[PDB]
Formats: sequence, structure tokens, C-alpha cells
Amino acid sequence: QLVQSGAEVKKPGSSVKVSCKASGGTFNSYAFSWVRQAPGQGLEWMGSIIPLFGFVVYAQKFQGRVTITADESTSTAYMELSSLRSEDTAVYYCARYFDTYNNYGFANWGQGTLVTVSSASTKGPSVFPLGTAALGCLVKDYFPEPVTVSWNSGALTSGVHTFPAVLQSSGLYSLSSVVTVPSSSLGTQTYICNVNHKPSNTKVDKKV
Amino acid sequence: IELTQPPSVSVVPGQTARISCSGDNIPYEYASWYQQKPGQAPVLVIYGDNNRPSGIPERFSGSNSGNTATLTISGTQAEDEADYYCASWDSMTVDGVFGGGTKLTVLGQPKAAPSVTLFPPSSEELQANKATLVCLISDFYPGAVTVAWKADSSPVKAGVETTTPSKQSNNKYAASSYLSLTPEQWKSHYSCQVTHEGSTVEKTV
Amino acid sequence: CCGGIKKEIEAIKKEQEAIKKKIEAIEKELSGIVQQQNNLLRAIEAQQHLLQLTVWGIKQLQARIL
Repeated sequence: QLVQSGAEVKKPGSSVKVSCKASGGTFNSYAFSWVRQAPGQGLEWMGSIIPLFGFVVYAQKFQGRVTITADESTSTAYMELSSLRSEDTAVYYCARYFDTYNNYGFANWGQGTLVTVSSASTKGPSVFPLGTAALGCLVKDYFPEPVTVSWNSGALTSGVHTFPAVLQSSGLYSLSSVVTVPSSSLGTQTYICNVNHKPSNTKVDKKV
Repeated sequence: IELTQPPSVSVVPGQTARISCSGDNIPYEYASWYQQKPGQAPVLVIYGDNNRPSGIPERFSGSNSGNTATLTISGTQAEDEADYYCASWDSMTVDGVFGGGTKLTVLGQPKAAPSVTLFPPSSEELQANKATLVCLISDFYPGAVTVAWKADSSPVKAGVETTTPSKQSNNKYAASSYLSLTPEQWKSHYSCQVTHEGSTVEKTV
Repeated sequence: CCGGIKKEIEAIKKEQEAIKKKIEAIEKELSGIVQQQNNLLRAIEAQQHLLQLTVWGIKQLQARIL
């Protein structure tokens, strides 16, 4: 149903617009709210719009900096935070409610949007490849979060295990991923892991 | 209006778990409970009175008395270990307000040894003066481990960054450790003393 | 015994076949009513969702203002 725009990096003082295209019903009978979650902390309700009426209510910590808008022609609600500081670095959620008349709870959520507020440079990733047997993949010296490793451009699920990234003292991230196969499926299928670092917009593969 | 939850709650499997949500006037039907496993979006489990969205197990119950709402879980399973939030709407300002959240920790999770893998530098890397070592640590509990290094029989202090453990795909924990090198160092000798709960394990080749 | 039995059979077929027809036209009014009823059902459910949405809208409006 809900799907939000990609992760982003914003310089301190900049602005950011986050989209959230809904799908699967009448858009004017929706109610929307924007919830954010700082890394490691709980959820924080920012605002709420009802597309039918075309106006918003904001939590007073956000009054002025945040602007929310829907767009019935595109079935999409927007969140825009301005005057950015590092305490706004969080995953931003699109959350719809009033699934039914008496359901005031947020029934549907988006996937989330990792917004990173940083005055540092966006460096791209450096990709290196790696009684059963199992192989892997490596992503090193990038910034910032996140990266998502795919396998075979989709054909995998039954044995994939992506690991969290390390934070070097240089201020860069390094990430690893692995899988599993029978040792009789060696030269049976050629393999490719897709590594996308959307902030720097890097789409690179690598075979083993 | 505000909502107070216990920061953490722990219970033994099979027995019920109760998470309280304290606030002044939490209207009535405006209340909600959400479940949030690690890297996911929250999941509405109970809304308003005692309503489960179609798809939520019957073991989840919602209750209210005075100023406290309470999510109840009959016969708690190990896969219910997650961060639980309550939320509502202000009857005055119509502001949405979340609780602090409650980490549910299901007890009795058996001790687990790490399934450790070690990958050496690649045939593409060392053509740029590096060269990088890894260390992959999967399926261990409790999630707490110190990774000691050995440059063949001798420890290494400098140049070691290792990740803090984190809740895995299942309910166990995982982590990883790093140490880059040079072609002026690698092709001239490694082990990985990953130590947790006594069971010290090492890898090579 | 007989004699009268001959005529009596005729009427207790006619009057009791016009009943058959009388019945099939009732079952047809029935299905048309069940139909119309379910339409009002979805009509009302669409109404109460809109109502609740507007009640919520005024709530947010007065707060944004007062």
C-alpha cells in the first residue's frame, strides 16, 4: 500500500521533501500522519493531514519547520522539514489511519525514510566479492547510511544474511553480506550481488 | 497529554506479559498498541477498545481501567520479543502522542555458540595497496562478545574496529569485526579469537 | 360417495396452483428487497466513515485556530 521516497543526505540548514504514494482505495477517504524515529529511540508524531480537507495539524515542536501536503491527483502525501539540524536525523514514516470508522490507530505504515543530516561529504561505496559451502560480498568505505545488498537481482531469499555496517574512525561505513548453497551447485548458476547506495546514487554489481 | 510505559519488561515463555500505559485522560477508543521488531515499521496490534486487526494473533488483548491502558499477551511466545508502543490522540489539541516504548525480553533463551566465518582479501582488492580482512559472527546468545585478534600467534591493538551485537533475523544476535591490511603485510603469514561465554572460537585460511 | 369428487378436484388444483404463482412472485419481491437492503447497508457505511472524517476535520480545525 504505502511506499515512501528514498533515503537522503542534507546539509545543516537545508530542507527535505519526503513523498509517500498510497495505493489501493479511494484517496479522499484517507487520513495521514507523519511519524519519525531517531536512531535507537522511540516514535515521534510530527503532523497529520486529511487529504479531503487539504490542511494539516502539527506537533508544536515542529510548528513552522514542517509542512505537510497531499496530492489527490498523484495519490501522494508530502512531508517537508526545513532548517535542518542533526537532531532531525531519523527514519521518517508515512502512516495512514481511519482504516475503518472507529479505528483511530495507524493501520498502515510505509517502509520508512532514513534522512541523515550531515555536513560531511557523500562518498560512494567500494565493492569487493568474497557439509555445504557458502560465499559472500563486501561493501567498504562509504558514507552515509544505508546500502541494500540484493542477490541475483531478486531470485534469492532462502539463505541470505546481510550484516550491519561498521563505523570506522575515519567517519566511513563498511558493510558485508552472505548467503548459502549446496556444494553441488558450484558452476551451475552464475551469481551477482547488487549494491545500491542511493545517497551517492551508486548501482554496482560484482560476481564471485 | 502524555503516556508513560515501563522502559523494559521481561517474562518467562508460556506465561502472560503485561505492558502498562499511564497517562491523564487517554480518551477511550483513541488508544492503540504497536509492535516493532528491529528494522521494521510498527505493526498495529490492538486499536481502541479490544480490537485486533484481522491478522493479529488471539493472544493479544487490550484493557483499560483508571488512567492506565494495558496490552496483555496470553501464553507469550519467544517471537513476541520486540519493542511495544502505545499511542493516542489528545482530546483537546488533536495531537497524536506516542509512549516511550517497552522492550519485551522473553526469558529462557538457550545459550548459543557463534557460527563464525572468515573471509580473506580478494583478487581485485590488493591491486590498490589494500587488502581487507573480515569476521562474520552469526546466531549467538546472549548478544555480547569480545573479538581478540592474532597476527599469527601475536595480538594486535591498533587498527581494530568491531561492531556492537544486534538482534538477528531470528531472535538471537549477530556482529562483525574488521582489520584492513596491505600487500606489504598480508601475503607473509590469520586467526580470529571471537570470545563469548567461555566458548572461544577461532578461524583460519 | 363419488359424483361430487369429480368437480372438487378441479378447484383444489386451480386455487392451489394460483398459489404456486402467488409464491414465485413473493420470492422475487424478496430477492429484490434483500438486494436493495444491502445497497443501503454499503450506503450507510460509506456515510459514517465520511461523517467521522468530518467530525475529525472540525476537531483539527478548531485546535489549529482556537
